[PDB]
Amino acid sequence: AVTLHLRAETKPLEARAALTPTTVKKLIAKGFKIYVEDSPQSTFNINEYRQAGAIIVPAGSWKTAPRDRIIIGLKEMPETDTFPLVHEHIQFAHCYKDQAGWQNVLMRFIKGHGTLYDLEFLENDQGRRVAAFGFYAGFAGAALGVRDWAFKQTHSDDEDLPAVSPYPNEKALVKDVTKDYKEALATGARKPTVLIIGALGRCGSGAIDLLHKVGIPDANILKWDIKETSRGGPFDEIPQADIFINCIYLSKPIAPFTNMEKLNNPNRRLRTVVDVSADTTNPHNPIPIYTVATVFNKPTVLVPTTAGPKLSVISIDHLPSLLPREASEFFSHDLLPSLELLPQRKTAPVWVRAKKLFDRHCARV
Ligand SMILES: [Cl-]
Repeated sequence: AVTLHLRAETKPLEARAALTPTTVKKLIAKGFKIYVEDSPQSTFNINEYRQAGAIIVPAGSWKTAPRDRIIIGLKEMPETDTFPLVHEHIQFAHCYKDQAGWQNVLMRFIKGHGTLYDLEFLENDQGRRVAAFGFYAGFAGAALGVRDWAFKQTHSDDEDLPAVSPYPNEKALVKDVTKDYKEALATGARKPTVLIIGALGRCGSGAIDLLHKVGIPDANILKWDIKETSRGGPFDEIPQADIFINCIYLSKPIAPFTNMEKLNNPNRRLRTVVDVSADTTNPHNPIPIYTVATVFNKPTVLVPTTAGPKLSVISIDHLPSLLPREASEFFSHDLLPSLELLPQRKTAPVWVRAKKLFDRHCARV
């Protein structure tokens, strides 16, 4: 009783998809019609979707598609786009936390009589999120953090970690990170110590999984969460570690985790910071040592220390897209039960809750 239309992503280098060929096949089995746009960015090719029974359509064709098709994507639509949104949309819209230009995003849905079901806010009957990317954010963050630390062992300070492509599968990711790590150890480098803030969550678990798989001793991983951070910063353990991975989004006017003063020290060991939570619009950033959101084509940015060894930050805001196939498979799978409830969305609590939130926020405009 439902037509879904998989929108081609346009955010630069975003390789994930909201529906995978496997989830498309499962949906067609439950009676759905599924259109899939031919996406040059997607880690999945159109042959895979055709074999799943998708009808292949051109990139950007959603914007003239019949009003009854549910348009599904992951990330935001072009900043340059300004036309009424007439469809029911399933997407991350990032317009419910007073983000810059949120009113203009909503005034497209309002003008067109469209609906937004925001992926970020889809919840079960116990208030738990139905599908989220945190594990693969941590996993990809750790992968880049280890390659950065490694690079600093094997290369001069006048070179930076090169552009990276998303890995086509986990085996590829692990092969790459492992090779760099083993080459770093072959320079005589001490095996790194890795401090994780938010170790117990999805992101933390992801980071920990990567670090084990690439052969970093677990005795070398300092696992911090609420128990430890509640003490209040700045923490000496951060500059003392080789690598620091943050999984916690915090914006309270509290003491920072570290700062430039603590980092400016010839005795600092810290080489690499991965802020998985990084958001350059954060008014009270607990890691105030960067102003840039780095990207896959330029994944690290120098921390402008005045003492100590070269320090870099990784602040990519779409880390799961470094392992787009696995990240999309797990996310789409977790989302599937709710997706299967779409025929009866006027009564299904998951979708009802989400429609009311859109209503609640449209009233705020
Ligand atoms: Cl193929």
